[PDB]
Amino acid sequence: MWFEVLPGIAVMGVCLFIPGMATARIHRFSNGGREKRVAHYSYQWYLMERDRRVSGVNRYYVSKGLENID
Amino acid sequence: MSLVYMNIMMAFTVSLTGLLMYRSHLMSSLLCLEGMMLSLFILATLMILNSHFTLASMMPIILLVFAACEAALGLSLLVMVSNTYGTDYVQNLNLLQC
Amino acid sequence: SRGEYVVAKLDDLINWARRSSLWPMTFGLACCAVEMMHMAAPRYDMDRFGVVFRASPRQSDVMIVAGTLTNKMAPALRKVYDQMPEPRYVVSMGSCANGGGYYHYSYSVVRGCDRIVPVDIYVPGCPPTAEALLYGILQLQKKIKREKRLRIWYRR
Amino acid sequence: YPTKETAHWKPPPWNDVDPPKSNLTLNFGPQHPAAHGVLRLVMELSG
Amino acid sequence: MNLMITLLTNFTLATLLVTIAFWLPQLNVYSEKTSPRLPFSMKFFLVAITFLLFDLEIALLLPLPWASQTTNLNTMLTMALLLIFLLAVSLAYEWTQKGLEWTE
Amino acid sequence: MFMINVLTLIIPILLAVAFLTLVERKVLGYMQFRKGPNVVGPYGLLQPIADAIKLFIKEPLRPATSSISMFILAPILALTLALTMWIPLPMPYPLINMNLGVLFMLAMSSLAVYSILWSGWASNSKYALIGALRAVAQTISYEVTLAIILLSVLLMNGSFTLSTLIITQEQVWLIFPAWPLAMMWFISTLAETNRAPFDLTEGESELVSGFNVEYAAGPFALFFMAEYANIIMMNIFTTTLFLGAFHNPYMPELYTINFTIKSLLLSITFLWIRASYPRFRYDQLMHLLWKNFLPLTLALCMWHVSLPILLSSIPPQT
Amino acid sequence: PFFDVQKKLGVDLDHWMTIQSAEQPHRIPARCHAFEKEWIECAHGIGSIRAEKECKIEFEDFRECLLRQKTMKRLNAIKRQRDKLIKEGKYTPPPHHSGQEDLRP
Amino acid sequence: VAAFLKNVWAKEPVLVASFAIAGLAVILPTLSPYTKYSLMINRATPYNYPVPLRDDGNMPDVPSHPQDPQGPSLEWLKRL
Amino acid sequence: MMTYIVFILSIIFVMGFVGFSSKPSPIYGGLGLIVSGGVGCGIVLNFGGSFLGLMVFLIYLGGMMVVFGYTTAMATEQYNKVVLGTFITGLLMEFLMVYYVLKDKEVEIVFKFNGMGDWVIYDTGDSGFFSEEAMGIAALYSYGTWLVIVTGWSLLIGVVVIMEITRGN
Ligand SMILES: CCCCCCCCCCCCCCCCCC(=O)OC[C@H](COP(=O)([O-])OCC[N+](C)(C)C)OC(=O)CCCCCCCCCCCCCCCCC
Ligand SMILES: CCCCCCCCCCCCCCCCCC(=O)OC[C@H](COP(=O)(O)OCCN)OC(=O)CCCCCCCCCCCCCCCCC
Ligand SMILES: CCCCCCCCCCCCCCCCCC(=O)OC[C@H](COP(=O)(O)OCCN)OC(=O)CCCCCCCCCCCCCCCCC
Ligand SMILES: CCCCCCCCCCCCCCCCCC(=O)OC[C@H](COP(=O)(O)OCCN)OC(=O)CCCCCCCCCCCCCCCCC
Ligand SMILES: CCCCCCCCCCCCCCCCCC(=O)OC[C@H](COP(=O)(O)OCCN)OC(=O)CCCCCCCCCCCCCCCCC
Ligand SMILES: CCCCCCCCCCC1=C(C)C(=O)C(OC)=C(OC)C1=O
Ligand code: SF4
Repeated sequence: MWFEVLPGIAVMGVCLFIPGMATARIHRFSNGGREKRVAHYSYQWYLMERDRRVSGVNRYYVSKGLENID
Repeated sequence: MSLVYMNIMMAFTVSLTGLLMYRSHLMSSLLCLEGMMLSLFILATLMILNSHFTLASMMPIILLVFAACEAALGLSLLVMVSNTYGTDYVQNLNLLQC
Repeated sequence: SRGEYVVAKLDDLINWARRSSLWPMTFGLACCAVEMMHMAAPRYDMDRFGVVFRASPRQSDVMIVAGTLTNKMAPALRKVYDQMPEPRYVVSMGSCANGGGYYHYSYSVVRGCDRIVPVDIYVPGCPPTAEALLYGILQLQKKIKREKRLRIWYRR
Repeated sequence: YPTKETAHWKPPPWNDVDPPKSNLTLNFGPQHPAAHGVLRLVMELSG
Repeated sequence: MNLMITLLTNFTLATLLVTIAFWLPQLNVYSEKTSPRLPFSMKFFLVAITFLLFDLEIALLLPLPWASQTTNLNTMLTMALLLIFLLAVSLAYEWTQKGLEWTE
Repeated sequence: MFMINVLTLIIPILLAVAFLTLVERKVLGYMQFRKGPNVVGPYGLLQPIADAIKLFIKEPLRPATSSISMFILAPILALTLALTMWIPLPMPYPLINMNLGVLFMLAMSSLAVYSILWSGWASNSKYALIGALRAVAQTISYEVTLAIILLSVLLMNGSFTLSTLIITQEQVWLIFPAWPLAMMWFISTLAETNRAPFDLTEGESELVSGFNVEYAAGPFALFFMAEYANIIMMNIFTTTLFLGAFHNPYMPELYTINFTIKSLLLSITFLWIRASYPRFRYDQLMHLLWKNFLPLTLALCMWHVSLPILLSSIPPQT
Repeated sequence: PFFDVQKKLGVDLDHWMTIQSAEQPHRIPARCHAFEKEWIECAHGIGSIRAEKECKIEFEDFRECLLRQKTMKRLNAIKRQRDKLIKEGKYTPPPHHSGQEDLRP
Repeated sequence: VAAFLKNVWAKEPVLVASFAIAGLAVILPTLSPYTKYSLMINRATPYNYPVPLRDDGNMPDVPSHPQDPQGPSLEWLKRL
Repeated sequence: MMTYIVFILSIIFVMGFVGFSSKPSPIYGGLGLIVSGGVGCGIVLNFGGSFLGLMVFLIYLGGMMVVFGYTTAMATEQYNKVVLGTFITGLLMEFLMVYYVLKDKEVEIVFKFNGMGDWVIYDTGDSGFFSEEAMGIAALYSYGTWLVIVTGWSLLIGVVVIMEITRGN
């Protein structure tokens, strides 16, 4: 009956689920297990480039805490 | 001065000499006029963003709005000419020689 | 050998795709239009076979000639047939499209549409029932299923 | 002053109005030929 | 950069789909088929010009979600309501002088 | 690694467009008291595949074109714009996180009428060009209310950023403060994609869709799949815009499941509108825009300008 | 026919977009704010004739701030001489001009 | 005026809702008690840097530390 | 190469202007102006004019060139030496200018021009939590009061003027 449309809706739903889940997992893989840094404003980019310069490995997502100071 | 300003001014002069040398169509003339406007838009925008001159960021928008209303006026003139003569040819606009 | 196997499976693929996605153009000329419209009605439902109802005539696969072809609409019939992209098939529905029918001896009726277009399936009736037309559509699908376009291409 | 170049020039009309110097015909048919399919209509459209 | 990579990828996939959809049905050799100004409407041009002028008025309206953040809010609200009112007055003059007729 | 993310955007777009044809034919089947396809696959699941393979080996129709270049560029532009409308969509994370994703989508959708215009130029028939100009005038008409409704809603968002629009709707769906904007938005996006009851090209009220007319047209599958990419995209954009879901930043899959279910319901609502109403006449949807939607859209635009000021609810820029 | 209605009525119709050194939204400075302020405060009140020949240094500094012609010409000279010395092999680039020194902050 | 209003609400209710929503949008911010707070919140949002003052000796209202009592306060915004 | 991205987009911009300004047909001239508007938008976007570039796409290409192609479709008919000759003329003039300003890092047609990449002239600071371009455009409503008045009056008058001159009476 009407539940015969549910396989097509389910396949289309999996096909819509793949892009968002994909970009979330790729953003967590490319950024040290965390969210991708959002730099809409030039202050955010400034702090992000400062992180890239203080991390020592040319990667903004390598966070340096109090273990880096004396 | 900067290298991109040469190309944007040369784009203005290319669309100028296109606009100053008609072939047949009045529509191509209006296309050259709005290409002149486009090059003026880009040139003003590159100056104002380069200078960090904050208040003139609204200047290219006012340029775009006024010259697109001007373009609408020109298209309506072309439409009245085309409803008179059947085409948009500039050689049909020769009644005022006498 | 290997190439015969490959062109056989590719024939199977393209024949499956072409028979399972038939898009009909219907010349609903006369009473057989009513019975094709019943073949698209919810009981028989051509659309569950992949056979969409009210397909575009520009991109249709089968021309269902459903009604009396007169002498005055024979060139329009041939013009719509000539505007069809290949592979095009023609199902002749009903007695007047098959052989003139009840108007066989008329001064104004083409005695069967096969004087005008090549016909693949002849569906008999006045009208044939919507079930009989769906039988003819499935026989057309079986006719497409045993086509050998790439096998004959390979053996030439 | 008449010349060879300005020889064909006539003066403009007195009211400065020049003479002007049609409507579409459509051969129409029903979109999907399921219901009717056998209709021919020669329209005269004015837009 | 990633935007340019994405635009190039979308353009490439689109061009690949178009090239396939034109050249893949040319594989099967088919039977070579051998058998065998537009009228102007003023209303069609007028709806396009009315679009263009209201689109310029929209181009004026687009910096409003940034304009609400100002410290001159009374002037800002006055000019915002004034631009939307002039768009409405352009629509009213387009209405009452038979401009929106037969494409209403 | 980024190209993997681009491809896992754009290939499931094409697969979802493929199975939207199945979902359309099934749901329109059961609403019409019949079934949709169930023979070609189990429950019809091979119908998009069979239909695509059929369309890709079908002959180019009969005729030749007036302009080869625009006949090529109109499906290229249609598919390119239909794929680039998805890259700022925050689901929960956009592929291209930009500050102006709303204005990007509005501009790229404004560019989509050139495919219709160039396919009207590229056909040889002077009647197909008239039908294309009617379609262009329809789409540019409803882009006006798209722009103004979108601006009025973004006055509660604070920016053109699409990802901020998840943060804006954390306490309530944005359909609650803006349901008249939401319903005129939904009907205007319906009239954007040439979707019934606004589909005048694919139906009657048309001077050229009239059975045994001329006009060499493009390969139908490309414009068709561009159109269904636009349908799913505008429903996802309406879902983000008015029915924004819960987002846990540690579990993005909850937001992805929730916006996916809402976008499926909204696309089925498109399917359920096209199987419920007759078509507008052309001047009737011009009436519906210019005399009905645009006055309410300007009035609600004045309302949504002046309303955060009088309620002290001006959203932040950042 | 410069009918100075703005100075007559005291209204400010367009003096705000006129120069870069004016009041800006959120006090954003122009990149040549000081040079333009120096040229304007030099040339104020003395007229165009005295301003072209008595405020020439401030206007030259401001034009060279805007266009940066002397700066780009100087960098062209340095870069061309650097590339000539690299091609002749008589110069090596330092590690801090090659990306090998773990930048400051 | 009551016959005309019911007549235009029977014949053209879209335009009546249009003019009603527009008229409320015009006359309502001058009547609302929270329109003051919009200005107060926009002028309290610190985009720039609070560039400090040289302590000449007589500035009793200016604090010396951010946590000092004197200076502009946002307790009205925390509470509302 | 990649530091010269704004320059390469400006070369594509001038090539597109030589394309449509040589005037093959208003259809192809419209197409050339569309491609030129897109690449000049990319030039604006690569300085940080994101809103102004989206104004190019949304307003210029989105409304106005759509109306140009629309009106062309109502005034031309669907189905040379001078166009292709003037095309290659402008292309050779542009590439000779490119070659001079690249081999010399200097040229003077009307003004003196640098030959390096235009990355050199940028600022080295930030704008904080705003775009300076966005805030300057947002000040149209608080500082551009007279500018809004004359722009809205010109657009209302423009609607009136188009309804007058297309009326025919
Ligand atoms: C986002 C998820 C979905 C959102 C909801 C949408 C789902 C439902 C869809 C249903 C199917 C629709 C298919 C297409 C229909 C198109 C036809 C149509 O509806 O035309 C619209 C019709 C058109 O009118 P008409 O043609 O029916 O009526 C005749 C019109 N005249 C008189 C001009 C000839 O109505 C509208 O335009 C209404 C638009 C939205 C109205 C919003 C109302 C706001 C009310 C505010 C308060 C008012 C009270 C007074 C003021 C008080 C102030 C305090
Ligand atoms: C070297 C070896 C390889 C050589 C080249 C071949 C490559 C692989 C091509 C696909 C497989 C080849 C065979 C295709 C089917 C042949 C068998 C067949 O037709 O079986 C019939 C059966 C249904 O029976 P039917 O006759 O329809 O009966 C009516 C219902 N009682 O039909 C069914 O049960 C369903 C048939 C489904 C067909 C396969 C699935 C579709 C094709 C998928 C791959 C191609 C498309 C990829 C995606 C394109 C874009 C969407
Ligand atoms: C993100 C999710 C996307 C999902 C996309 C796909 C959705 C639908 C999923 C598949 C549903 C079931 C399909 C079953 C098809 C029919 C299979 C079959 O057995 O067909 C019979 C046919 C002939 O077999 P025969 O040897 O004649 O048998 C006689 C028995 N005495 O045998 C044949 O024709 C040969 C075998 C053909 C098998 C075809 C199977 C389907 C292929 C579809 C292409 C895509 C595959 C998935 C890709 C994405 C996921 C990895
Ligand atoms: C018929 C011809 C072929 C037709 C098919 C193909 C063309 C049509 C479809 C493609 C349209 C391309 C549109 C791309 C630009 C869109 C605007 C844009 O860049 O917005 C994104 C973003 C703005 O957001 P924001 O966060 O403020 O900026 C980043 C700073 N944090 O800004 C950024 O992220 C800036 C990124 C750098 C700048 C990107 C420039 C792109 C390349 C130049 C334009 C290319 C298109 C030219 C042709 C257009 C159509 C004719
Ligand atoms: C003051 C605040 C700011 C106001 C300005 C902002 C307005 C925002 C809305 C924008 C509207 C744009 C279009 C306006 C066009 C007005 C003219 C008009 O439509 O007149 C024609 C109409 C009869 O319609 P007809 O021509 O027949 O349409 C074809 C179908 N029959 O005629 C009518 O139906 C009569 C129209 C006039 C009477 C309407 C009365 C509405 C009253 C609502 C409550 C009061 C609201 C406050 C405003 C004062 C209203 C008097
Ligand atoms: C890449 C995948 C391609 C799938 C192509 C499916 C095309 C749609 C099939 C049915 C159909 C529908 C729903 C349809 O709406 C339509 O327009 C009226 C058709 O054309 C006549 C159709 O044939
Ligand atoms: S075969 Fe008979 S019933 Fe059928 S259309 Fe002809 S006359 Fe009518």
